Amino acid sequence: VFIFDEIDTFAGPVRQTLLYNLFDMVEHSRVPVCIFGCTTKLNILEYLEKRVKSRFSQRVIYMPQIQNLDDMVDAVRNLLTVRSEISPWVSQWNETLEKELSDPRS
Amino acid sequence: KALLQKSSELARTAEYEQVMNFLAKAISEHRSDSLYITGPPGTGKTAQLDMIIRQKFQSLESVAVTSINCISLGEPSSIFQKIFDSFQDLNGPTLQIKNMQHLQKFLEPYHKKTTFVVVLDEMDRLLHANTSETQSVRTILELFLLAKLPTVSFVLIGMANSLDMKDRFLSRLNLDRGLLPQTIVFQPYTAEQMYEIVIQKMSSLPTIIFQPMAIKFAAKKCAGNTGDLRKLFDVLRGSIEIYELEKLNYIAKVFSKFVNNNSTRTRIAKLNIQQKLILCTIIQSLKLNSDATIDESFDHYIKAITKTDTLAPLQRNEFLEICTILETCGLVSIKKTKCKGKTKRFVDKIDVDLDMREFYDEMTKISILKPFL
Amino acid sequence: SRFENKLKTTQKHQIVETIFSKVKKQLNSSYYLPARENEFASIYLSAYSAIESDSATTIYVAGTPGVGKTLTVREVVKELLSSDFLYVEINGLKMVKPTDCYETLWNKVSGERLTWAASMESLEFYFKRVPKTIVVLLDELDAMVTKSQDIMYNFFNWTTYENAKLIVIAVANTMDLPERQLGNKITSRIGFTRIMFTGYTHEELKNIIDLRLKGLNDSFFYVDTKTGNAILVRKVRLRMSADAIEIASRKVASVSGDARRALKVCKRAAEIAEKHYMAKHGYGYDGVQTVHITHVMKALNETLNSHVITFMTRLSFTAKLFIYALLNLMKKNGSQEQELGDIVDEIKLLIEVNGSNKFVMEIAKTLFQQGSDNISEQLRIISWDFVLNQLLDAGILFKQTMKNDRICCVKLNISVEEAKRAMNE
Amino acid sequence: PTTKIFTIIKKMLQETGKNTLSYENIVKTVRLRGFTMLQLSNCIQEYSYLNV
Ligand SMILES: Nc1ncnc2c1ncn2[C@@H]1O[C@H](COP(=O)(O)OP(=O)(O)OP(O)(O)=S)[C@@H](O)[C@H]1O
Ligand SMILES: Nc1ncnc2c1ncn2[C@@H]1O[C@H](COP(=O)(O)OP(=O)(O)OP(O)(O)=S)[C@@H](O)[C@H]1O
Repeated sequence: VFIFDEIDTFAGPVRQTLLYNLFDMVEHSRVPVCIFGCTTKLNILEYLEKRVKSRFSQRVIYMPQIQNLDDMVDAVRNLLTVRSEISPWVSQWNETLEKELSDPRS
Repeated sequence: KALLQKSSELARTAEYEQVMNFLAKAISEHRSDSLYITGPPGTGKTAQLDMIIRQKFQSLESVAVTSINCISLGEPSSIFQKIFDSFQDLNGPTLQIKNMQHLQKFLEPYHKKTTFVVVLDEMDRLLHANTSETQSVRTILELFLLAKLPTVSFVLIGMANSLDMKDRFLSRLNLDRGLLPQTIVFQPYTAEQMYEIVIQKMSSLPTIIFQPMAIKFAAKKCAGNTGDLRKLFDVLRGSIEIYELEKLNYIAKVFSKFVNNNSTRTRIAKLNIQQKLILCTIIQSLKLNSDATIDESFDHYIKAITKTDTLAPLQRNEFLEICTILETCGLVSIKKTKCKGKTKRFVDKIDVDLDMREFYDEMTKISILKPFL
Repeated sequence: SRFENKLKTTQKHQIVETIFSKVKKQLNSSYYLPARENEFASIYLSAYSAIESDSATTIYVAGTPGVGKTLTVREVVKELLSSDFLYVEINGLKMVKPTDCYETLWNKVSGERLTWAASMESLEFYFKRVPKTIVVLLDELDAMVTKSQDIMYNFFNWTTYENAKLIVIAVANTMDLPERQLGNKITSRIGFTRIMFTGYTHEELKNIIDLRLKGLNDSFFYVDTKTGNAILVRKVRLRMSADAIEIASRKVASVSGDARRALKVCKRAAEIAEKHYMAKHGYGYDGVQTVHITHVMKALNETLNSHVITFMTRLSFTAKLFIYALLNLMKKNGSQEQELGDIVDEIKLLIEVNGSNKFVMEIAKTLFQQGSDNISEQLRIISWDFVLNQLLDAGILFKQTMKNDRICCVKLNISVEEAKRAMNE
Repeated sequence: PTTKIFTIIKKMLQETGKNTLSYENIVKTVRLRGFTMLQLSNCIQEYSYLNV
């Protein structure tokens, strides 16, 4: 498994060699591989040239965002709530959290 | 039928008669004429001198005259190293091959006092090397100086493509100095000396080579822009396999590869009528002769399609794919040009190989682009 | 060679070979050709003559990537092993420095390792001295041309020696390459063979798919109903609708004519039906099946459709507040490139030109302080460095570098109309 | 409202696989469904961007 952070900087103008070798390893190698590019430059596909993009399997996946106000409210509830029993305070602590969270005027 | 044409693909020239006059002292062991042999490219000129020296060495007295190719040096030392390789000896090499005066000590022979002439092959790599009046012209200057007192002189035979090199010489050197004067050129042989060598290179003759007047026809209608008729027989050797594949026919096959899409096959590239619309959209953005982005084109594409409602406005992502359909046929090229704000940042500037004269014919047949013009 | 013995491990716990697993095994891009059938001979008959006659020639082929020129010349030499040569894949892009290919050649004649200087001396010493057979592939020639053409002159000057036992095969990106990058002195040595490779056509793009689908199209699998494992309890079949394969062909031949792009869009569309089949029954990982036309409709569109429009409407408020200010200056001035201080000048002004609407006031409270009437009176807005950094690394915006944080110019990077259009939501 | 109508075209493309420019027997399966002659008229021009 390949883990690539900031694969856009490898996608420079001049050489692009290292991308070209791993993407051809998809095509021919008996060793099963998988490549994982992580970046933040959105239109990553135009940054590549022609001969590398044809090696590429073209499948990108966009990462989601918090699209509604209710979503992160649901997230912070799952974030702060403890579910496993450790402390005597826990059952008291869990209902204090949501009571602040359920009230929209809190 | 193969072995007659298996052998097809492989003193002799009427330019060798010139150079024996130019080497008139090379059989009397004296210093010959002053040899700076130039030429327009492809004219056989690399192998031309190689034909002479190989005929010289196979003919010729102690025999040692060496020739080295100036390709991978960029620097005038190891040429004087390679003349030492015909000696098969051992010495202190570095100082003797570096300075002008250090070459002079190297020119005292050992066995029988046969004079030496060097041959500098492909001198234009050092001519068209690093900056002229600093190193390379000085390198040119230092080699052509033959003021040595005995007749054992390092006679140069150097070669070049483009004929600017004589005017590059300093006015002292152009005062009849060294190997200068005989600027022996070689005009490209139309058919009148090169084809006849092909005749004698058909010593082993098959029955059906083909009609040799068509070979004469091949020579006459290649001599517009050419220099190498064996290589232009190597395009006959490809068409001679065409008559083997099918168990100037090929120049006809190769030019229609190049002439078309502007006259006829433009509409072949744009079977989509929207591809006809997007092709005129590029040229309307070319009024602002700027870095024609895929966005500024998309800017003029939307603001016109809202006025005339010929189609719905499509996506930028669709606009990405459709202009690449225009790309692979060879009409418009895309390059990542320069904008220098943060880093060397690459916006894409396009360029079209069509003219408005070859545009206006193919749009008056379609009155749906006529709103757009 | 060595370590492939060490790349093997033992415990392989019975991986489920489902219905669409055996498709992707042959839909792998590895394993006579229909499309470039006769041009294979045009290479080979150009190559067969020089091979069995001990000469030195040059063969120049061009074309867009995805047309088989990586493939076809491998099929040339492959049959030739049956009937004197040393095969080398001198790739251009697989060389780190351009001179490093010189090391390979001198390595691949005797087995020695010197520098690129010392190799090409003995290479030149080889190519004009040996009494009398080398096949070399100079792939992706855009890489090895870049510096000063001194490398490229060597690779064809070796061909000129009549005593040179070498056969070169150049494969480029464009036919134009010895006319817009090289000199004419190289262009004399390149010859005028110039075998052009076009794209593929959509009829042949059907004829390339079924070569992978030879023994598996409309065939039968043996399946247990409990695990989803398929074997070449039911005995099920799986069919491929050829019209959807056709509409895959009529697009890829239209835009690119690329043989990887045709296979991979079928490969992407194959796994869409894989997860929907796993969704309905859940066999995990431990009557008659098909692939609809609706799969390749999505996956071909999945090559096209974006998200920056969906990204922009799912951004923050002050992000959408930022761009709406930025288009306001671009229609005020018509200069498409505005100074950064004027934007901060505008977002101040775009507060009070709207009325005293309490939503704007609940914005304007929050826009300059996170509540907390203690700490207030902020000049520029809250997280203004943050959203401008967030719009920068997203690729939507672009900002030139200056230590002045007022007169540094800002330029848009996507089309401003779609920025105007996505703002409307 | 337009994802389905591509597939009835695919049912024709199953039948003969013809990309005709003007229609008399493609439109005949549309009027029995509920959509007018104008909606399909736009569908001719916009699927030209699909090169089908
Ligand atoms: N008149 C000729 N006689 C014998 N062989 C010839 C003749 N003309 C051409 N050839 C051969 O065909 C080749 C074509 O010439 P090129 O080598 O391509 O050009 P050139 O010899 O490099 O001269 P340049 O381009 O100015 S360096 C020669 O090298 C010879 O092998
Ligand atoms: N006619 C064909 N028959 C069978 N498989 C093919 C055919 N054409 C291409 N392929 C496959 O598709 C792949 C595409 O690679 P190629 O087209 O050979 O490379 P390419 O055209 O040189 O593109 P490059 O290497 O980036 S310049 C091949 O490796 C084969 O697996």
